[PDB]
Amino acid sequence: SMITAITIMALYSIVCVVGLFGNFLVMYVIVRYTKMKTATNIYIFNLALADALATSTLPFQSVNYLMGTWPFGTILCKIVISIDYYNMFTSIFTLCTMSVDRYIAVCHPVKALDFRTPRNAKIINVCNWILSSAIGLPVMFMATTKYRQGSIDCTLTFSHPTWYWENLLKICVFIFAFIMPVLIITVCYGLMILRLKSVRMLSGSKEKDRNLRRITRMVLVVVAVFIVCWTPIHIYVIIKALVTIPETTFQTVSWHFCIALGYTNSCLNPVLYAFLDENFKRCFREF
Amino acid sequence: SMITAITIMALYSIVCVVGLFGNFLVMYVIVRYTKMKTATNIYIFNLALADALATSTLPFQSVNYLMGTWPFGTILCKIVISIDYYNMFTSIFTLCTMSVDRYIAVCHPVKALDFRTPRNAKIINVCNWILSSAIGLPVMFMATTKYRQGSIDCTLTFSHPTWYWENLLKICVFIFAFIMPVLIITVCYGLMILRLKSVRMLSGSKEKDRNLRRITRMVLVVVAVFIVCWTPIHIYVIIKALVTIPETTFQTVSWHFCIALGYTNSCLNPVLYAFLDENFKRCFREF
Amino acid sequence: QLRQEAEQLKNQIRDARKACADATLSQITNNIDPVGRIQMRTRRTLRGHLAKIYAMHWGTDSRLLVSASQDGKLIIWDSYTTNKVHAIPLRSSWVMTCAYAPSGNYVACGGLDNICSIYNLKTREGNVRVSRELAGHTGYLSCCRFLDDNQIVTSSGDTTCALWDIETGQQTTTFTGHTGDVMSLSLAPDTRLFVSGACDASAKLWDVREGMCRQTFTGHESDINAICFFPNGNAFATGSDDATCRLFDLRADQELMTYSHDNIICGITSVSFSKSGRLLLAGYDDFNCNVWDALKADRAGVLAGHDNRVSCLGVTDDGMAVATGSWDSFLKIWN
Amino acid sequence: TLSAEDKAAVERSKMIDRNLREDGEKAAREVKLLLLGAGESGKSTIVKQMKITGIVETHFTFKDLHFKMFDVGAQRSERKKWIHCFEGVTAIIFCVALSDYDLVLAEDEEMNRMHESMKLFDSICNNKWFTDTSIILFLNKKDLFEEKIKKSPLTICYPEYAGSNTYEEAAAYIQCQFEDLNKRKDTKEIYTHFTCSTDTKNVQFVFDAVTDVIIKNNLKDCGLF
Amino acid sequence: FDAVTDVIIKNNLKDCGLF
Amino acid sequence: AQARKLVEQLKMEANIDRIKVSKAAADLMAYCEAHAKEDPLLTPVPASENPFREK
Amino acid sequence: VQLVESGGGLVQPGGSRKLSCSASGFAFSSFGMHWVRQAPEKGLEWVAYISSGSGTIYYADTVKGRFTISRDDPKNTLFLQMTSLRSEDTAMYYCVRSIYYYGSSPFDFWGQGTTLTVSADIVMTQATSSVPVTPGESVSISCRSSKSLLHSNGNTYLYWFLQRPGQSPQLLIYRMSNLASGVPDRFSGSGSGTAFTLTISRLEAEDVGVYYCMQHLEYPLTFGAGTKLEL
Ligand SMILES: CC(C)CCC[C@@H](C)[C@H]1CC[C@H]2[C@@H]3CC=C4C[C@@H](O)CC[C@]4(C)[C@H]3CC[C@]12C
Ligand SMILES: CC(C)CCC[C@@H](C)[C@H]1CC[C@H]2[C@@H]3CC=C4C[C@@H](O)CC[C@]4(C)[C@H]3CC[C@]12C
Ligand SMILES: CC(C)CCC[C@@H](C)[C@H]1CC[C@H]2[C@@H]3CC=C4C[C@@H](O)CC[C@]4(C)[C@H]3CC[C@]12C
Ligand SMILES: CC(C)CCC[C@@H](C)[C@H]1CC[C@H]2[C@@H]3CC=C4C[C@@H](O)CC[C@]4(C)[C@H]3CC[C@]12C
Ligand SMILES: CC(C)CCC[C@@H](C)[C@H]1CC[C@H]2[C@@H]3CC=C4C[C@@H](O)CC[C@]4(C)[C@H]3CC[C@]12C
Ligand SMILES: CC(C)CCC[C@@H](C)[C@H]1CC[C@H]2[C@@H]3CC=C4C[C@@H](O)CC[C@]4(C)[C@H]3CC[C@]12C
Ligand SMILES: CC(C)CCC[C@@H](C)[C@H]1CC[C@H]2[C@@H]3CC=C4C[C@@H](O)CC[C@]4(C)[C@H]3CC[C@]12C
Ligand SMILES: CC(C)CCC[C@@H](C)[C@H]1CC[C@H]2[C@@H]3CC=C4C[C@@H](O)CC[C@]4(C)[C@H]3CC[C@]12C
Ligand SMILES: CC(C)CCC[C@@H](C)[C@H]1CC[C@H]2[C@@H]3CC=C4C[C@@H](O)CC[C@]4(C)[C@H]3CC[C@]12C
Ligand SMILES: CC(C)CCC[C@@H](C)[C@H]1CC[C@H]2[C@@H]3CC=C4C[C@@H](O)CC[C@]4(C)[C@H]3CC[C@]12C
Ligand SMILES: CN1CC[C@]23c4c5ccc(O)c4O[C@H]2[C@@H](O)C=C[C@H]3[C@H]1C5
Ligand SMILES: CN1CC[C@]23c4c5ccc(O)c4O[C@H]2[C@@H](O)C=C[C@H]3[C@H]1C5
Repeated sequence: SMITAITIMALYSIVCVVGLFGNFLVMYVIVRYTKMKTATNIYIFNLALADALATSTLPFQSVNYLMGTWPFGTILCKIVISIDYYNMFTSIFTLCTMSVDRYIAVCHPVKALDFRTPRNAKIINVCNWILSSAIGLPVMFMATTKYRQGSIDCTLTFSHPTWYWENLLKICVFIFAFIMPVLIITVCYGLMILRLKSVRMLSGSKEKDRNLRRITRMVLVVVAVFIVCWTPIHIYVIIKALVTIPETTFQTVSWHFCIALGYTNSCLNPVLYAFLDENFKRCFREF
Repeated sequence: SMITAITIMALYSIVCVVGLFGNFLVMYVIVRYTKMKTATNIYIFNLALADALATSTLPFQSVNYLMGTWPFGTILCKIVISIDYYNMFTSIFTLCTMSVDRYIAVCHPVKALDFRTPRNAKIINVCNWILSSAIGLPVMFMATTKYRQGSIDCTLTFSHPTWYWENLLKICVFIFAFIMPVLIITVCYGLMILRLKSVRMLSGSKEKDRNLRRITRMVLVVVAVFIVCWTPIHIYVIIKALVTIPETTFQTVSWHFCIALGYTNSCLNPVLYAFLDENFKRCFREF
Repeated sequence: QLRQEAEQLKNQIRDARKACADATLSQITNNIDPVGRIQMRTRRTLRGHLAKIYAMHWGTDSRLLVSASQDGKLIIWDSYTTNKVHAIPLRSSWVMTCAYAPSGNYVACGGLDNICSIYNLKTREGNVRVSRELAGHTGYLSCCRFLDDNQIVTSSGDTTCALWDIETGQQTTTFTGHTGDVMSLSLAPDTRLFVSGACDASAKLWDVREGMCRQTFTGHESDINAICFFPNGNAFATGSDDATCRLFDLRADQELMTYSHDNIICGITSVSFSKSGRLLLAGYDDFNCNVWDALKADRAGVLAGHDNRVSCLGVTDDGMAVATGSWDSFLKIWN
Repeated sequence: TLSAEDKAAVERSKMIDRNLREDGEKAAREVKLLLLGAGESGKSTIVKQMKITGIVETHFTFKDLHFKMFDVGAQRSERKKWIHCFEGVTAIIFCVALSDYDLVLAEDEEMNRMHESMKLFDSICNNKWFTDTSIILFLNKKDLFEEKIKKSPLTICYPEYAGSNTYEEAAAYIQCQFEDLNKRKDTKEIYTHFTCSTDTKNVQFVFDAVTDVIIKNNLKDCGLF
Repeated sequence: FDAVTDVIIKNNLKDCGLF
Repeated sequence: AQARKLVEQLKMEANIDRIKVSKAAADLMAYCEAHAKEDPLLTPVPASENPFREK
Repeated sequence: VQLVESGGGLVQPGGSRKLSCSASGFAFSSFGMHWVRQAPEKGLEWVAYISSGSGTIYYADTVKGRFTISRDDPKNTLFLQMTSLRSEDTAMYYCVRSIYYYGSSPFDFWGQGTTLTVSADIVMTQATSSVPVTPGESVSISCRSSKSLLHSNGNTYLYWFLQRPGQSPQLLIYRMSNLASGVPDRFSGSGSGTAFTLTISRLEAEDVGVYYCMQHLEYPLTFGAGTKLEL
């Protein structure tokens, strides 16, 4: 009982600290050194901001689990739930946009000359945040606080019928945040790898083949981390909705562990995207 | 040359006349006799209205093809293109909603008691029209008139880069109006047929088995008509976008024939849904 | 016999130069006190260039300035208000020099196209059009300066410096004798004489009227990228690729002072002088401009903030400001 | 605060800023190519094929990609002083003729043209300003090379070549000799194509090499490469 | 319960009109 | 012939009146000292007199 | 450089009329355009202004709303739209080109003027009205303002115009420190804030006309009364 609560709280604390340190460190390097003069650095900055705002709501869920009730108030409950739903779609859409950017950069270079401009990256990023507002605003309206067993509960309340709109929210979030992003990322990176193999420059010599293998390994690591992190929480939500399961200590640990993996992807997005970036790596080596 | 133009114009004229006659006849029977006191009749009335508004823009495309230029003006060009895109999604979403309604009515009867109410049908239908406004309004903003070879052209103009937003519109329209509706209709009706076979009432005697076979035939006809009508125009749009094809008389006939099939489904929706409905059939037999 | 005679005459000139010199300038300049640290902060940050800037020329009024870039634009600016007075589209993108007329009527440019274009600014039509195109250079124009509204001296890569009658369109006086292309030139305040340094490590004094070589200095190890007169008109500091700056006196006919520092091994692109002439400001390839002192021979200040290599440097007429030209497409004004 | 003329001057400056940003966006898409080689190599022939004093600039468009070709052969001045201007170039088009080995250089007739072209390629390839710029190599006059190699052996100019007299072997060996001159093979590709009387193949080869350079630049921008 | 559920299914199918 | 022209120009360069370097150095120092007050760069100008100001 | 106006004639009150001015021999898109009206027995008066690229538009307070100004750069034609004309609009309308940068000379070229007859704030003060002068003596002309025109940048926005009888007016002196291009050295401007002086040395018969002092410190532009000389 005590050991389980301490383990869950320690897991949330480690995830929150590593995520905030990575996100604010990447935003500090971008602001003080890069100054957002290139499109790719604008995408990485928006990714870091979305991951920081998603990781910011995590101690509120830690306090909610440890206490068992929500003392923060109705307004902050609305803000925390809205920011959580908003920044999940924002981070995933930013990942999809960077996948489409690298696909156009490799496979369609002449069109990439038009696509890869700072102005177009600012327009597409603003469109990504506006499209995430479609899931941000109604969740903000629906979130209220209801007294359950003498304890305040911070959750979402649906208009009658509750079951229909609850399934509509779960199915839409599942499809739009899992089914379409995995397909877009997998297909765009796979065709990108095929085109890179077609490139005469990457092949030819052992050093160039090593560089090609490193690029292919980097792509596969990005796709694998995204799928492995986001797959359990979505499948567990679908199983929990479809089949009622008895409450168990292991069930609680699996629930908070899947939520921990979901935030863990946001935590590891700076390491994969900014720290392993050659342009940033040169900046770190210079200073 | 002359025969091809006469054949295409006659095809559009037959489709427009049959569609307007069926849609306004169903709306006249609903208004003067049924008076929309039941949820299913509200769905059929919204289906008839969406099909009538989609069929109303068809003589403007007939005049556009026959003349070769758009003389109706910029404002009417915006209204016609916006109504066409808006009512295609409206009619398809109405078909999906009626499929979900019959699925909940058969498989979940206790929940169907909550779901199948006139108030909930009015709420879900208003939500369908509001969701179709998401494709209605930006198409209205983008539609302009540009002079091509001395002839006015009524089409859609995209902000730079043109190729990216044009593909984004085509892919989103393709997925949201074809991939998801075919899956929802096919899965919901297939599980519905399985549950109806499970029902002890439908089986048991030759007359009851005949009635079950008639219901299964009606469902299969609905699914087959939807797939056969909407599949060629979507596949042809995808092929036309991906691969440039030389202009031919046969190519023009195939283009206007696929558009004719797309409107033909809207024309045959009253025959399948309202005319074959037993409740309406009793009303026709009484008067 | 004549070839050996040339070496003997050069030895005689060397002996005469050694005979004339009695006291080193550094021993004489010991008396004057050092100026101390000189701190200059940027006042304006000028934008609108998307390509590598190669040259800038100050206006006589000390407010207007022209700039030459690879986007095909000569842009005339307002230093005080940061406004763009004119934007001149260029036919040939490759431009290496730009001059502003003393009256302010005309603007010159030149580069790899071997053509010097003169642009009229006070036309009644309101668009800066091409007035005269100078042709006949077999080498790339590297520098040009307005003597007058009708006369201009240009340096070229064909080892020929010419004087151009703008109205006539032909060359009046031809100057020859530089082994190797002439990188730059500067005009004296009286405008009767000019000195041009070439890539044979020599700087030759020229006379506009006479048209023949007056003096020649051979104190440089490799080559001369830059040359600027002193305000009196008797001295000129020179910039070279051997990370040194040297001062030559016309009357003394020898090298006065040498400016160098061990850690700096990069070449000098441009040099200039202040109003008094006490401060020698240079442009380097190490991305940092260094300020030197005419007498003390030390470093008075360091200019930083240019991302890419410093192409050019010019101090204005009254001496109120200094604008530095860099390859990062930003001109920064230092007061 | 500002007077009426100061406000109108600021408005004029904003209109000039809009025109400069539009011209910079137009210039950023355009691909610049540097043309190098000897005078008798066949620069004018391959320029006329691609189309169908100072610097000669050629504008042609292939597959919605704008090309700028700069011919610098007219200048007689020292190349080292103006070579730093061409730092931001997409690729270097270096054209030489295969039949140059028997024809001795006109200037004093003491050095073979082929070895002067080797020094010409060596100075450009090992230049400090061209480190990541790929070189598009064109070998001209191959039909005359085939006739000349049938009539005269390649051993007479330098004894190092000991291979059999064959057109394919001699052509591949000269290609290998030009490839060997590169001292930084990892960051600099050399694209070698034999020129011919067919106009289409040269422009296609140029588009393929420029496409690979734009792929390299985009990968460097993303940071994968 | 099952008979009541079947009657509700019959009423639903009649309301839809497939039956 | 070219060498003769070079020797002729060298002979022209050789015959020039050269003054003492110390006197010219005194002239250079006097010119620098006299115009030091006029020079804005040497002595910082007050902000009101300064045309360039913070905005 | 030439500007000609069309669209004149008699107009009934309460009607509408659309003027068009065609430009030739200069880049029309780079100049801002002024409308100036002149009563038959009174001085000039400013109407409206449009900037280059149609970025800003200014009107006088008496003509606000009724008058609409537009310009078309590909056809090089300046359009003035007039709605609900009144009996005070019986004036001749001029087109003026004005470029604005440091060292520019705006109001340099004036139009010819179209006649329009209808049948039913810094105040610039001309102290004198008419002075009889002889050719050869120095002539002094004084203008005064209601507000100090000395701006903090150092420029004094006073422009001097001469309207010769039966001809279009021309610029003489702009900003009081600079002579206009094409004007001889006979004219000179001097004075300070609120007290200005104009001097004409070596008087000529062509110099005889009506002299206007114009402020350009803030909109709306208000002109002088007009000092006329005679012989
Ligand atoms: C409450 C907040 C999170 C809602 C979303 C705010 C949106 C409007 C904000 C958040 C992130 C912001 C972007 C962050 C980074 C850049 C790159 C910079 O060079 C231009 C502005 C730009 C493109 C910003 C535009 C506005 C922006 C998209
Ligand atoms: C191509 C991708 C970006 C399209 C994403 C579209 C998303 C953002 C839009 C389209 C459909 C929208 C849903 C439509 C209906 C509802 C029911 C409402 O009670 C809650 C909001 C909710 C759930 C909307 C949330 C946002 C939503 C899911
Ligand atoms: C399954 C549905 C719901 C979503 C599918 C989204 C992705 C996987 C689809 C949508 C658009 C499709 C692309 C359409 C066009 C091309 C260009 C072709 O030369 C390569 C394949 C490619 C790139 C397709 C690959 C698959 C693709 C990227
Ligand atoms: C393939 C890997 C990466 C992810 C696998 C995710 C899915 C398949 C796993 C992870 C968490 C697991 C759940 C953990 C806890 C419970 C509660 C228990 O009372 C029933 C089984 C159930 C519901 C498990 C079913 C399978 C499950 C949902
Ligand atoms: C197409 C969109 C608009 C509507 C989709 C409606 C479908 C997918 C929804 C509506 C009714 C929903 C069902 C309502 C009730 C239950 C009982 C619950 O214990 C398991 C889930 C389950 C079985 C839901 C599954 C999803 C469901 C069938
Ligand atoms: C320009 C038009 C097509 C845009 C869409 C208009 C929407 C707002 C209109 C069109 C169809 C209309 C519905 C048609 C039928 C009914 C059933 C009736 O018993 C209640 C009103 C209700 C539910 C209407 C509500 C408003 C409605 C949804
Ligand atoms: C579950 C179903 C109902 C969700 C449907 C969501 C649809 C209606 C929404 C979500 C994404 C939206 C698209 C997002 C971006 C663009 C690009 C813009 O230039 C044209 C409109 C367009 C193409 C939008 C049209 C409407 C759109 C496709
Ligand atoms: C493939 C993605 C993009 C779209 C899939 C949409 C349809 C096919 C999905 C979404 C919701 C799913 C339903 C979710 C819940 C249930 C309840 C279960 O007792 C029967 C199956 C059923 C009814 C599923 C069938 C398939 C389903 C209707
Ligand atoms: C399966 C049935 C119901 C629908 C089949 C739809 C598709 C596969 C058919 C219907 C129309 C056909 C097209 C008709 C016309 C042309 C133009 C011709 O120059 C190339 C082939 C092409 C492009 C055909 C390809 C196949 C096609 C797109
Ligand atoms: C994920 C969403 C937001 C963006 C999806 C982008 C992808 C699917 C788009 C963007 C670039 C597009 C490509 C742009 C250009 C062409 C060339 C054309 O002759 C065939 C289609 C094709 C090959 C497009 C296919 C679809 C495409 C690859
Ligand atoms: C990142 N974060 C967002 C909100 C929430 C969630 C996730 C997936 C699908 C959902 O439907 C969903 O809603 C909640 C909640 O059920 C459990 C976990 C969280 C998690 C992931
Ligand atoms: C019903 N109607 C709506 C608009 C339009 C269309 C269809 C499908 C996919 C589209 O992307 C699409 O856009 C247009 C046009 O290309 C061709 C046919 C029509 C048709 C079907």
